[PDB]
Amino acid sequence: GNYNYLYRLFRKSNLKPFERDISTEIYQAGSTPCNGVKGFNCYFPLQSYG
Amino acid sequence: ASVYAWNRKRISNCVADYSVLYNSASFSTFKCYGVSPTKLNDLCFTNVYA
Repeated sequence: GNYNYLYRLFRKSNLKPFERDISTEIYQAGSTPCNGVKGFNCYFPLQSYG
Repeated sequence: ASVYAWNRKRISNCVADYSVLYNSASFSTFKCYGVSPTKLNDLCFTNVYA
């Protein structure tokens, strides 16, 4: 895989017309304030197409 | 079951809570494909199978 190209999987709000947000902070899927938790209730937001 | 003869059950005629499942921290693995686990409590289908 060429990993250099990646997309945001999820966000608490979807984009407005040409809205831009480059923040890579851990995505929150539930009641957990994530503080570095990954894989359950919280996740790393970028996924490579590889 | 032994996985060559994996268990099958028709799920139908019932509401399926997925929130208890994505909340079930005892799952060493819990993953979804084509759809988000958070969306499932809005979705509808003819059948599901376990």
